[PDB]
Amino acid sequence: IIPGFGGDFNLTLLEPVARSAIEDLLFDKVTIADPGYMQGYDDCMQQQYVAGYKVLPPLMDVNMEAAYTSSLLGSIAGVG
Amino acid sequence: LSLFSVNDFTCSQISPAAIASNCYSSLILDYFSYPLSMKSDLSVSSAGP
Amino acid sequence: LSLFSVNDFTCSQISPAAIASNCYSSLILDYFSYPLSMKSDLSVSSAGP
Amino acid sequence: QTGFTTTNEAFQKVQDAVNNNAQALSKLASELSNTFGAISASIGDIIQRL
Amino acid sequence: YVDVGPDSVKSACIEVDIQQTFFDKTWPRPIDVSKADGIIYPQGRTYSNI
Amino acid sequence: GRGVFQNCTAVGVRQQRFVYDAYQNLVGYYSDDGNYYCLRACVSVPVSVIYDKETKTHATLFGSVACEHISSTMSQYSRSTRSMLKPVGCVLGLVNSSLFVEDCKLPLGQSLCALPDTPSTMRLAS
Amino acid sequence: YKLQPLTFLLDFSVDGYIRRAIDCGFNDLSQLHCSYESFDVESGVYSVS
Repeated sequence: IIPGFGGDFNLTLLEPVARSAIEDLLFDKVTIADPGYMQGYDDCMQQQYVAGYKVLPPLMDVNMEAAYTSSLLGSIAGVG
Repeated sequence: LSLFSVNDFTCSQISPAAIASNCYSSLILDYFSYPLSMKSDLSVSSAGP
Repeated sequence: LSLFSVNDFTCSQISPAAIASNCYSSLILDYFSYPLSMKSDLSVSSAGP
Repeated sequence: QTGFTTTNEAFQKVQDAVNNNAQALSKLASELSNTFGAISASIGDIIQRL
Repeated sequence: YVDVGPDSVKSACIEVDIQQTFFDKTWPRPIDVSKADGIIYPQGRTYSNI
Repeated sequence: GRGVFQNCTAVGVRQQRFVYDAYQNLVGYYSDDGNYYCLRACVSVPVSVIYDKETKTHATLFGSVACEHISSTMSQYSRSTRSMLKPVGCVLGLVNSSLFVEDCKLPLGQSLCALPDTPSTMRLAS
Repeated sequence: YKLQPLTFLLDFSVDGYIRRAIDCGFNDLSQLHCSYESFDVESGVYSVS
């Protein structure tokens, strides 16, 4: 990834470095229903899910997911 | 009911008020002499002789 | 319960042991004269009138 | 970038997916529970009232 | 079981004049749900912002 | 009912001593007669069995966070295996399995979380 | 004003007083508010009984 991508083709999808600003904007705009990863039980004690169903983890880190998007962003021009 | 004094009145699967005032396609009735001393035998749940 | 011997004890929708120790909004008590012959007739709901 | 609110149908679809999982999970189980219980509907008053 | 006030002693009761037309004045005051007019609070429990 | 009370802002008319939230569950407002104290529901930790058949090694897992408060063989938690229980860096849970997770390791393995990967030889790949 | 058995949507504030309520039988809109359990409902065309 290079900060300058296009000749006056201002691209804002640059990752600030992972978590691209457009990706961050949609996640912030959408309701943050589940901030309970990495802090769920402490939060359960501050204000483990009711009784029974327990939300399982995603299996992919937003950083690894960002790395997959980063590979796609770099690949755009070569396949183009 | 007026003709004979009733020792007991019990209706099953129907209301006593409903049996007095309901519309039924057909009425079937049986009259017989049954002793007061033996009333337990004539019960659907029980199996008396 | 110790003060009065109970000829018939029936508890509906509640445990007999629970009534003594349960905590609730309000206590309701009723008293009346009942015949032993009509003790069987008396019920929360009965076919008999 | 400026318009990512109700105007964007796809953003509404993302919100619908988040709402669908939550309603089918936490809301559905909690509402269904207590509905089938005649008395306490949770502990069931096994020794408390029965 | 009357108590506090003595009763059954009076010389006479005051004469009463009744005129319906004077009392017939129209001032309508309909119940409003939005203002919660005449609405009993649930006796079982008080509630939060729900 | 099981309850935990912490200082909270006063809410409710105060005519009734109980506040409920659209359910039979009770917010338990004003548990103290003197001051308002919000009640809490029963709190529990989930357990997940990480098992490899050929290795025949079993591991214990917890949900979201266990490093900050929960401890191994805690007196507070009544049921583990329903008989006996069964110290690592904080992640999705405080795994009974140790060794810890190396920063770089083979991606392929038993499913687990965003970064943890389960191998066989107990080990915690990334 | 006479009292009649009725189902009413009730709004409780942080103070806990019932600032607003819905009759739920007065008109089609009141029934719609009860269905969604919300004073405000999304704009649209809704069937009524």
